Amino acid sequence: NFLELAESILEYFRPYLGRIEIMGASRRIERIYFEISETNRAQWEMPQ
Amino acid sequence: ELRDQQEQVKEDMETKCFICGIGSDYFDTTPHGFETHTLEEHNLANYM
Amino acid sequence: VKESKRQFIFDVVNEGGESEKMEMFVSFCEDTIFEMQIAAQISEPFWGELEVQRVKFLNYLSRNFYTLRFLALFLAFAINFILLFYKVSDSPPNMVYYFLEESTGYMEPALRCLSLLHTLVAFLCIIGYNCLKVPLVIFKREKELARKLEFDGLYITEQPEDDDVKGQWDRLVLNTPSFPSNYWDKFVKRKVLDKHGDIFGRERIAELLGMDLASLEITAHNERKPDPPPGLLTWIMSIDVKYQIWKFGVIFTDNSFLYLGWYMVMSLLGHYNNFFFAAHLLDIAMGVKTLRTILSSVTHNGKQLVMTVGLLAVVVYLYTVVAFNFFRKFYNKSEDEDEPDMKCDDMMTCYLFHMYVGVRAGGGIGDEIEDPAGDEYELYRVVFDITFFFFVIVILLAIIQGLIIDAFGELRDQQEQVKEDMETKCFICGIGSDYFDTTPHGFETHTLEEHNLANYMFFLMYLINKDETEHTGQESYVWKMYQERCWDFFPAGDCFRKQYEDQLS
Amino acid sequence: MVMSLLGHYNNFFFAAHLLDIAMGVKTLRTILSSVTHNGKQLVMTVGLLAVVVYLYTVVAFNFFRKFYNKSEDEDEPDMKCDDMMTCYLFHMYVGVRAGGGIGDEIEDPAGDEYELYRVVFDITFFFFVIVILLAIIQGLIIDAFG
Ligand SMILES: CCCCCCCC/C=C\CCCCCCCC(=O)OC[C@H](COP(=O)(O)OCC[N+](C)(C)C)OC(=O)CCCCCCC/C=C\CCCCCCCC
Ligand SMILES: CCCCCCCC/C=C\CCCCCCCC(=O)OC[C@H](COP(=O)(O)OCC[N+](C)(C)C)OC(=O)CCCCCCC/C=C\CCCCCCCC
Ligand SMILES: CCCCCCCC/C=C\CCCCCCCC(=O)OC[C@H](COP(=O)(O)OCC[N+](C)(C)C)OC(=O)CCCCCCC/C=C\CCCCCCCC
Ligand SMILES: CCCCCCCC/C=C\CCCCCCCC(=O)OC[C@H](COP(=O)(O)OCC[N+](C)(C)C)OC(=O)CCCCCCC/C=C\CCCCCCCC
Ligand SMILES: Nc1ncnc2c1ncn2[C@@H]1O[C@H](COP(=O)(O)OP(=O)(O)OP(=O)(O)O)[C@@H](O)[C@H]1O
Ligand SMILES: Nc1ncnc2c1ncn2[C@@H]1O[C@H](COP(=O)(O)OP(=O)(O)OP(=O)(O)O)[C@@H](O)[C@H]1O
Ligand SMILES: CCC(C)(C)C(=O)O[C@H]1C[C@@H](C)C=C2C=C[C@H](C)[C@H](CC[C@@H]3C[C@@H](O)CC(=O)O3)[C@H]21
Ligand SMILES: CCC(C)(C)C(=O)O[C@H]1C[C@@H](C)C=C2C=C[C@H](C)[C@H](CC[C@@H]3C[C@@H](O)CC(=O)O3)[C@H]21
Ligand SMILES: CCC(C)(C)C(=O)O[C@H]1C[C@@H](C)C=C2C=C[C@H](C)[C@H](CC[C@@H]3C[C@@H](O)CC(=O)O3)[C@H]21
Ligand SMILES: Cn1c(=O)c2c(ncn2C)n(C)c1=O
Ligand SMILES: [Ca+2]
Ligand SMILES: [Zn+2]
Ligand SMILES: [Zn+2]
Repeated sequence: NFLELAESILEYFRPYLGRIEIMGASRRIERIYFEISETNRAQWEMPQ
Repeated sequence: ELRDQQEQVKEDMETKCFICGIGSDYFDTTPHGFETHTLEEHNLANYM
Repeated sequence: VKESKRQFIFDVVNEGGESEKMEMFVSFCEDTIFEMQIAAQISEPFWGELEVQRVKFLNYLSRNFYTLRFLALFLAFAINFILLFYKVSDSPPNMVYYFLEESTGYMEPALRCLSLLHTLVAFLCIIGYNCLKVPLVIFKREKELARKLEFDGLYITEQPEDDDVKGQWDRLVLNTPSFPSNYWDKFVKRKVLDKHGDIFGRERIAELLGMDLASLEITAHNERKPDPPPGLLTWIMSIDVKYQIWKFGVIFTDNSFLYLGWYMVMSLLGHYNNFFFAAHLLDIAMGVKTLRTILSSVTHNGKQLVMTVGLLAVVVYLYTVVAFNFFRKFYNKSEDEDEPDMKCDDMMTCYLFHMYVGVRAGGGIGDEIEDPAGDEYELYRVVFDITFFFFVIVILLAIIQGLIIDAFGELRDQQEQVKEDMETKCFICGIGSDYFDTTPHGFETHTLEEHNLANYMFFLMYLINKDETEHTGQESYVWKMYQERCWDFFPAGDCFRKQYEDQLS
Repeated sequence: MVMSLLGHYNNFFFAAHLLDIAMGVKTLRTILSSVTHNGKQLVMTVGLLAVVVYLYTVVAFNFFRKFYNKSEDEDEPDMKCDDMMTCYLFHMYVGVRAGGGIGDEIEDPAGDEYELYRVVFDITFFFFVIVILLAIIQGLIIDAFG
């Protein structure tokens, strides 16, 4: 229910929510969430 | 041989995760599992 | 329909993504349903009688469209066989006379009859195409436009790219009263208004789509059945000029229609000069399947072949520059010592000479220029000739031949890949045969009785034909997903056997 | 057996039995399977070559008739393109076998008002008939091997 109510916020921040997986200190795979900057994404998408 | 190299690169990228190396067959047990994995879980752009 | 299915399977397996596979499959199902309706319409059983005869005649042409094409090919071959007997003379059977030289005396009347028949058959082929294939072209164009309107806001939220000629041309049909003429959905305009009306403006959307908001409520309010007679005046009043212009643009941009039109033009020209009928011999490429496949080997790497010819031109130009600056004395092509004929006393002539003679010579330009033995530049000349031979004659031509051979190999590889994919994996769920074959003939049973794509097409047809108030729960679920264009109901990576592995064991 | 009986009539009919090597030797049978695997495509390619040469013959018969004189004697010319049948035979028999195409065997176009037309004619004949179609045949054989 909370996710459905936050649909608009999640949609708005979708391009800026970076998600990766690492092998952490626990010896388990962990998901990491971070912020991707607009400038960083634009530069990444530059054709060169 | 050059055509074979190009085809091999294409097939490798489309049948295996570039980061963890697990094949698509495993991920596709879930609907569009490989696409979801390579776009939202192990995206090399996300690692950069 | 079987040929269409094979073509679709080939296209999906080769140039297709797993993400859009089901979208393309549903699109193919829609096109096949429309084609089935066309086939049913054309199937064999003053204004009224004329209409009856006209419809029967057009149905006959549509039914025998391919037979007419083969007949045109045969007529072209017969005409050219006759042409083989032509002869030229300075006196009637300084201007020259062309006439057939045959003993019977019947070929010339036969030539006239065959030429007239060929032109007639070409015209009939155009009509048959316009009645049999154009409807699907318009159906596909309208379907794509409607989807791009409703689900992408192509002309509401976004705009064409100023180079998408199709997008720019489709702007002409948006406000026409009869936009969805072949596409089944006759309420796309209402759906678009309801979807984008609030954020873009209901009046603005109504203006864009040529809708009358006020009267469109009245239509729902009550039932109005008009009484249009067969009057030509009424037919004129019914004509929608803007939609017709858009349709004619689409048709005259369609490739096959243009091919048939140029065929007809070429036949008409053949009536002006019989030798223009030779152009219709090229029809074999389009007609015969084996020849089309063979020619695909050349056309597959056509861009590379053209680039290779350009590179050859550049290399020959460099050799021409060297020859023009250093080896001019060797390019005399006249035996008469009084009047020499120097082929490299100007760059244009030298370049033409090189490209025309040296490239065609077996041993290169050294075969056709003067012998260098005894000259102070003898070693320079032999290096020149040997390098020309090895770079232009041995390597570049080898590049062309290798391009053709690689095209053959790649096309065979594509066919084999499609065959192997179909025989080793389910087209719907994607599970491999290895899993299913744990049961005897498990893969065959699965692909014939469980995940048959023909059965999915039949289910779509059945859902369309069945009343909605009679739908079962599962039928209603799938119908709603179809209307929303959600393809989640298709099993992907899962199956009944996988779901109930232990229970079924 | 029939061919042997004929060989008794004329000894040279015994030469036909040399073709038996194809059926007898296994290696030769495998080699010949490379040619016969794409035999339909090879025949179709030869037919396409015939059609293309016919188109070139039509163009030559209508425009380049003056260049097809094969007689040195100025008294008695021997025109090879004063009728379509003769021109087609000439093209298919000489131009296809020529290393550089029909331009090797027809008169030099230099100095004529149609010089550029003639060089385009010869170059396109060389590239389409000599370079590409024969390359198609060789590629068919190679693909059969593979
Ligand atoms: C587009 C590339 C070429 C296409 C082939 C033919 C051109 C067709 C198209 C377009 C432009 C034509 C516009 C002008 C129309 C007038 C035609 C013309 O100007 O008529 C000149 C001569 C025919 O002489 P005439 O008028 O005195 O006839 C006797 C008639 N009376 C006695 C009344 C004078 O025209 C002739 O030579 C006709 C016979 C020889 C021409 C070659 C045609 C058939 C040969 C091979 C197949 C076609 C080539 C394949 C190329 C494919 C690669 C694209
Ligand atoms: C990639 C495929 C395309 C390549 C095409 C060529 C490949 C095969 C070629 C050639 C071998 C022959 C070399 C050229 C002949 C040189 C003769 C020589 O050396 O006599 C010394 C000359 C004579 O003096 P001059 O004043 O009377 O004539 C100059 C004044 N004029 C031009 C106004 C008359 O003096 C000089 O020019 C000094 C030298 C000038 C500078 C060197 C440029 C020479 C041209 C090409 C060299 C590259 C080819 C060799 C590489 C082969 C592997 C592909
Ligand atoms: C079916 C395609 C051709 C098959 C090859 C041979 C034809 C065999 C078949 C069938 C039709 C024959 C029906 C007529 C039978 C009579 C034979 C004949 O009419 O006899 C004419 C000449 C021999 O002269 P003579 O009668 O005066 O002998 C002296 C005898 N006295 C002195 C009594 C006159 O016949 C000669 O020239 C015999 C020697 C030269 C002919 C070539 C045979 C061997 C050469 C190469 C291998 C075969 C060709 C391979 C083709 C494969 C692709 C299908
Ligand atoms: C696919 C492989 C097969 C293709 C075979 C050909 C490929 C290479 C070919 C040819 C280049 C030469 C073009 C033909 C020479 C035209 C000369 C010209 O233009 O002189 C203007 C003429 C002279 O007027 P006239 O009344 O004295 O002669 C006509 C009256 N008669 C025929 C009764 C004598 O007037 C006219 O005919 C106006 C022009 C007539 C309509 C154009 C048809 C010309 C024939 C072929 C054009 C297509 C080849 C070019 C494409 C190359 C890429 C493959
Ligand atoms: N770890 C991974 N990260 C990203 N893509 C991966 C990964 N593993 C496999 N792939 C595959 O690599 C391909 C990447 O697609 P692609 O490079 O075309 O995407 P893009 O961002 O649109 O870029 P471009 O259009 O420039 O190629 C996809 O097939 C994806 O499935
Ligand atoms: N979901 C699927 N539905 C149907 N066939 C499938 C499916 N997945 C894989 N296949 C394979 O596709 C091939 C279909 O066979 P095919 O098209 O030859 O049958 P058909 O109905 O006789 O038609 P046609 O003779 O016109 O080819 C078979 O190998 C079948 O195993
Ligand atoms: C009569 C037999 C045909 C094949 C139509 C023909 O003549 O074709 C060539 C050869 C030459 C003899 C004369 C030609 C005259 C004008 C056009 C350019 C035409 C090609 C048709 C184009 C290109 C196609 O690829 C598809 C398409 O849309 O129309 C062309
Ligand atoms: C010294 C012995 C030779 C044989 C000349 C040598 O070494 O190479 C030859 C043959 C081959 C192996 C490679 C060569 C390529 C380019 C050079 C320029 C050279 C030509 C020498 C020029 C030609 C005339 O001007 C006379 C002269 O002396 O200079 C040639
Ligand atoms: C304008 C400069 C040239 C060089 C003529 C040009 O542009 O193309 C050439 C060379 C190559 C690049 C492509 C060509 C193919 C076909 C055309 C018809 C053309 C021949 C021109 C005809 C021949 C004579 O009738 C004389 C004349 O003027 O017209 C030719
Ligand atoms: C999805 N869909 C169709 O695909 C369809 C149709 N009528 C014809 N087709 C082809 N209807 C009503 C429909 O809803
Ligand atoms: Ca009910
Ligand atoms: Zn991974
Ligand atoms: Zn399945």
